[PDB]
Amino acid sequence: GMACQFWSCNSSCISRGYRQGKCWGKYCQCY
Repeated sequence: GMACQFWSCNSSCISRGYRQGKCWGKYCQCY
């Protein structure tokens, strides 16, 4: 599955300016 929603975390982080957004058991950290 996924711990944080792809269609939210990618579309958030790339709008803010990052290459990707991923889950870590804590929060959608952009990088």
